[PDB]
Amino acid sequence: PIVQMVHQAISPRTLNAWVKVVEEKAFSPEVIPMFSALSEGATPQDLNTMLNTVGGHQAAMQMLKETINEEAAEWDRLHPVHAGPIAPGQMREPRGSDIAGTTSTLQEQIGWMTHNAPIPVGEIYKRWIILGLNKIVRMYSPTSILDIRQGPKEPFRDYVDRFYKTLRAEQASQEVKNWMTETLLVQNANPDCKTILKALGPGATLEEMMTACQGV
Amino acid sequence: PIVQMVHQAISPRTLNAWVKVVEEKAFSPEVIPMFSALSEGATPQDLNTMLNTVGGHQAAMQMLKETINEEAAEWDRLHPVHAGPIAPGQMREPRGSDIAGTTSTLQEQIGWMTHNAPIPVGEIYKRWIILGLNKIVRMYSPTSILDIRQGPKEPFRDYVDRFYKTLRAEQASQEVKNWMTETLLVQNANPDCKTILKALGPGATLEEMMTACQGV
Amino acid sequence: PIVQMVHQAISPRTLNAWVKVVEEKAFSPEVIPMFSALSEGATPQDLNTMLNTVGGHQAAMQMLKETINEEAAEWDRLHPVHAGPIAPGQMREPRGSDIAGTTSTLQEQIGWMTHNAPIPVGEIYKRWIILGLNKIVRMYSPTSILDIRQGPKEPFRDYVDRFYKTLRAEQASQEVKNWMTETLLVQNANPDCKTILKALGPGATLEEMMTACQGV
Amino acid sequence: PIVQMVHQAISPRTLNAWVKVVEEKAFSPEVIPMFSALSEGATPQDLNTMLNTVGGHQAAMQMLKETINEEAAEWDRLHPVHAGPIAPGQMREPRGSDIAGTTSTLQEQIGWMTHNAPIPVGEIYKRWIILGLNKIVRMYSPTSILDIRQGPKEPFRDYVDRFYKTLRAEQASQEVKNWMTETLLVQNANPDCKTILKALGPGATLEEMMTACQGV
Amino acid sequence: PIVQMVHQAISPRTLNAWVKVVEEKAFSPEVIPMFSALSEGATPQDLNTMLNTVGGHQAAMQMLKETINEEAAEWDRLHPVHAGPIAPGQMREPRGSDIAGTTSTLQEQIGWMTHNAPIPVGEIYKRWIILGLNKIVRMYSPTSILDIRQGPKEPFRDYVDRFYKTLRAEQASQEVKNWMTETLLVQNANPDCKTILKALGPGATLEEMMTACQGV
Amino acid sequence: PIVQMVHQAISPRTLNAWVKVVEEKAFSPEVIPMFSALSEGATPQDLNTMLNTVGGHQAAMQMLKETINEEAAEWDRLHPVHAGPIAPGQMREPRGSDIAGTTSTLQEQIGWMTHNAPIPVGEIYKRWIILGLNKIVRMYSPTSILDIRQGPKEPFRDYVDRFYKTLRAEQASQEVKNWMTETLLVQNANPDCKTILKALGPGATLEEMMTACQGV
Ligand SMILES: [Cl-]
Ligand SMILES: [Cl-]
Ligand SMILES: [Cl-]
Ligand SMILES: [Cl-]
Ligand SMILES: [Cl-]
Ligand SMILES: [Cl-]
Ligand SMILES: [Cl-]
Ligand SMILES: [Cl-]
Ligand SMILES: [Cl-]
Ligand SMILES: [Cl-]
Ligand SMILES: [Cl-]
Ligand SMILES: [Cl-]
Ligand SMILES: [Cl-]
Ligand SMILES: [Cl-]
Ligand SMILES: [Cl-]
Ligand SMILES: [Cl-]
Ligand SMILES: [Cl-]
Ligand SMILES: [Cl-]
Ligand SMILES: [Cl-]
Ligand SMILES: [Cl-]
Ligand SMILES: [Cl-]
Ligand SMILES: [Cl-]
Ligand SMILES: [Cl-]
Ligand SMILES: [Cl-]
Ligand SMILES: [Cl-]
Ligand SMILES: [Cl-]
Ligand SMILES: [Cl-]
Ligand SMILES: [Cl-]
Ligand SMILES: [Cl-]
Ligand SMILES: [Cl-]
Repeated sequence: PIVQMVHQAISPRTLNAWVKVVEEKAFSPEVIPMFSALSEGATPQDLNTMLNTVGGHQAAMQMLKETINEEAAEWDRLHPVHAGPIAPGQMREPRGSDIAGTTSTLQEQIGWMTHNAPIPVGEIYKRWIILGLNKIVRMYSPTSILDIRQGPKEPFRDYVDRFYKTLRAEQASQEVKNWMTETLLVQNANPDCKTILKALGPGATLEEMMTACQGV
Repeated sequence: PIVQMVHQAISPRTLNAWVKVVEEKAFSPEVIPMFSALSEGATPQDLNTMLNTVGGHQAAMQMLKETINEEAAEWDRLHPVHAGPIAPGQMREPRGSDIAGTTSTLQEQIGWMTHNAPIPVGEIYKRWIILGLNKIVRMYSPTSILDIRQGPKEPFRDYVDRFYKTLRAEQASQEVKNWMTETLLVQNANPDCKTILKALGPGATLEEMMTACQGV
Repeated sequence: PIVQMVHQAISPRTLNAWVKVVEEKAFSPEVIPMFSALSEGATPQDLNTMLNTVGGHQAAMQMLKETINEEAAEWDRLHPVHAGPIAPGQMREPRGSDIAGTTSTLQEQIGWMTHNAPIPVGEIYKRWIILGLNKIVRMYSPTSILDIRQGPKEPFRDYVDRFYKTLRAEQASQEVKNWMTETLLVQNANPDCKTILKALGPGATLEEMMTACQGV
Repeated sequence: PIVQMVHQAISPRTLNAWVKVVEEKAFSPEVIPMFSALSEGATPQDLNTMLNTVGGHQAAMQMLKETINEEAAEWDRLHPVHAGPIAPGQMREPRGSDIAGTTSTLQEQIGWMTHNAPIPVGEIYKRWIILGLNKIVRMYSPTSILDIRQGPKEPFRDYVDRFYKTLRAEQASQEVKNWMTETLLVQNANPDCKTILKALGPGATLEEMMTACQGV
Repeated sequence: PIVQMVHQAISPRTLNAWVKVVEEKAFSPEVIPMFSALSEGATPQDLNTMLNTVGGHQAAMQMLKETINEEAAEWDRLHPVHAGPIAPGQMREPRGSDIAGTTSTLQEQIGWMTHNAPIPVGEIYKRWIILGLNKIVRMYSPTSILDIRQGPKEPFRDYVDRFYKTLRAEQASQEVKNWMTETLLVQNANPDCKTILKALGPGATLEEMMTACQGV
Repeated sequence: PIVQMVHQAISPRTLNAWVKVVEEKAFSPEVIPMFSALSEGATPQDLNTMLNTVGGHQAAMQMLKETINEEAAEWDRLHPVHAGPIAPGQMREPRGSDIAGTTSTLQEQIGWMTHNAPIPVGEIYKRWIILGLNKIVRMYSPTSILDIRQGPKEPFRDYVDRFYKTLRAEQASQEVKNWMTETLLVQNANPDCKTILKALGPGATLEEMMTACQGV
């Protein structure tokens, strides 16, 4: 990583933490922020380091490769490189593969990240990676939000737990999520709680809904 | 975090400590100071990092989202943003979502936190988060202070333990807590200890009360 | 903590160490130095942090609260606050609650701790806390020094171990401790060792006493 | 290691991490980036340190020795040393054994790594080491990419996992890997999924192929 | 500790390491260097911290107290304090209790340790502590060097192990140790090895003696 | 240790790592680089610290003492000390015992290690220690290189593993090792592999030999 700005190598505890996260949690949504937390200030070299140390799950890692190549090709199309000798006071403009770390040295990445008018290649590559990771989290989610229904004896709290877990795995736009919250949550409750939630009103908070079905 | 003032990324041990705290202690009151201890000097990005890495408990995390949105709307109402181009020597005034970290970059948060006439967005957001966390601790408390009664064979120490545990989960105003201490504690003791505590006097310390029922 | 003088947040390993100490050792005397060791250079905020993270034992923590309030009231009586506007080059004088961290910000505590003519609020509050902790250690001690008697088959070393353990839990003045050492230790030994220790003389060291009853 | 540029010793956690990696993962491909991650900024002394601390696997370590000697002889052939006394403002040119750390002091390595017009002996030696490590990973791979065939009941995801694992162990040129991906993956699927993948088209992504055989 | 010179608090890992050392190894000789290793650069406050955190073994800790008081009284006798007001540019001369940390603040200890013409109170107190610790190691040693005899089937290596272990616990002067090595080691071997060692000669090394009885 | 140049105490993790290494691996060859890795930049005080903390194995530690005394006497013979008062701008020349840390303070060792025209006493003492450690590794090796023979069903890889393990324990000159490699390895293989290795040619690499007997 680079920290306030000086360069540093990725620590053993960071790398081992990421490896154990992938081992234990597979591709649960909370893996993605963890990743973003273990890669704060990372160069593309550190990100490739974290990705390459994953044993197994090679189908998902290959999908991530293809996503990264898509984003790199899009960056290349939007940022066409100009022909000409690089001036003494300048550094070359990065291609998509340079941002992915495969065609750029560590010194070039540091140069882009520190030089005035900064090109944050680490955060760009990081965004691409998180995009692919979200694709993988969605594809590996074993449930659909439409199938989450409260059991007749299920306490309301557990039903809300499952519901918002699956919803977190859905990863649709926030307006769609608001719609699912305002419709499916009360729609798919069990009769006892469903009646009370209907009696609450269309604009009640989650706190009011959970405290309304607490004794029930 | 930011430390004396320079910026730093949240450490692997900090994040893993928070995750394990949520795993083990659920929503016991002591979780809240622990959180505040693992987030000293945090930017809103670090706080969102700690919140997002929680797997499961998504009902509580959603309630926390709604509380944070309430506090953000209140901040927006009390701090109406002015229309105009931001001057070269200034930074824009933060909205509620900026303080929550969802509409502000890390550089903007650092800018607000370091610039003279400082706006401590991390401590504001931290206060909102602790507010919602207290709501969750209260809602998930399984006992009421009125139901804590000393058993006939229960040593006084254990009764006081349970009593002040539940009282810590009550989270009412301090005057109400003083009233509960001065009334319910002696009122709900077992006959043997209750008589002695009555003989002590209305203004005895907890040390005097516990040493009075020690042999008893 | 503040370290040579710059401010720092309490570390995850420190906090987890304190929590595990309270979990494992309850209120054994060695807990108190450990505490003082894990809080070297602490602001009142760090001390309140360490106290609040304790789950359970809420009777003892409440007793500690009452002791801290006693010491705070005494400080207020001895240091009556003067009425007047605080000058530009000065900081307000701290009340008892300010030293306890409940009515003072972190910046005010740092200000008192660093400014010339220093008011060490952290060490004052720390002294109050250690006072209450000693009260708790004494109240929770399950044995009296007068009941420690050597068994007929008990090796002298174990008897001395128990004796000075209980003595450490007694926490009377040092002259009283010297008296207990000079009287009860030989008085409550078993006949075999008691005779030899009588033959040693009234002014023998603990090394001489233990080596005198080593084979015996 | 050397870090931004000052010198440092290899940490206990780094060394123990490498040792445990070799113990647990043997010579799985993910060992190689891990190595490169635990050796970022290393002098040849640190690299020899990491190699020598490996207990057992001495056949592989000897093969690595022979590879390093090959690369050293090639460097010597391409960089013939000139006869003459080293000038006061200069340092001698490194031989192959100097880069391997066996004939150069730590001070000479630091001198080459820091002096302007830098000779990065640590990264050169590191490249040689990774070359030999790739040889060992290939030789110890127990499967060939041509033998990876999907079972009749095997979910497509697992088949892709095995396939790209073995492919990662193959370590042929990237064009050859592209050919294997475009031919063998669909060629060696089971009939059910093979038909659907044929119906997809010759230019479908891995995401489209896996989502096409998801229910199947 | 104080490190190159600035002051620092004793770390959680250091303290926990010392505690676990006392728990596991009791009073084996290797405890003493470990202590000296965990206390490098320590003020008397850090040393008292390490001593006080020991639970149990209070007989040994009391013996250590008495030894420290002996050394303190000797220091007081050899360094009689002069009567007079301390000058502005000076610090008072330390008594024995000041060196033991019981009558001196942390600031006074730092002052003595850093000021020119330095009084290393931490290393003096450390020497006293190691003296008492050696007394305890000797008293708690369960064997005498004269009783270490090689069994008829005991390999010579194990006999030498036991012998030099007990010898390390003896802690006599080095000339006495040389005598014990030159006499008792060969004297108390079993007949088979004893004859061969007699045939070696009076001035053979331990390597020659062990390789002479290796097959035997 | 001393690090780029300032002095530091040996860390708890370093010391515990060394102790656990000695506990687990006894005197396997890989212990020696580990030692050299845990002692990079060490003063003689740190090295004596690491040696003294070893419990048990006192025969080997005594042999190490005798080796260190041999090297010290040789240094004394080659560097005869001159009689005369040490000048204000100078430090005394070190004897053999000074380099071993037994007759020199930490300040004197730092002085020799930092002063221009440097005497690296830590690396000299370190070389002596590694010499004795190699003696111990050789003496405690339970096998001879001449007895390593491939079993009739033993895969060639395992045979090479054992062979180069024992060879690493032999620690003869590199030319002798080359001879053993070129003769004994093929000489002591089983008939099946031996014939093929004879058919390979006298100058084949270890990679070619192992891949020749891979299927066999
Ligand atoms: Cl790892
Ligand atoms: Cl994995
Ligand atoms: Cl998954
Ligand atoms: Cl890779
Ligand atoms: Cl579900
Ligand atoms: Cl984690
Ligand atoms: Cl959880
Ligand atoms: Cl809960
Ligand atoms: Cl998230
Ligand atoms: Cl209860
Ligand atoms: Cl914790
Ligand atoms: Cl607890
Ligand atoms: Cl207790
Ligand atoms: Cl609290
Ligand atoms: Cl007892
Ligand atoms: Cl290790
Ligand atoms: Cl291994
Ligand atoms: Cl392998
Ligand atoms: Cl080696
Ligand atoms: Cl397979
Ligand atoms: Cl501890
Ligand atoms: Cl203990
Ligand atoms: Cl012992
Ligand atoms: Cl104490
Ligand atoms: Cl023995
Ligand atoms: Cl240790
Ligand atoms: Cl050991
Ligand atoms: Cl061994
Ligand atoms: Cl020693
Ligand atoms: Cl073998």
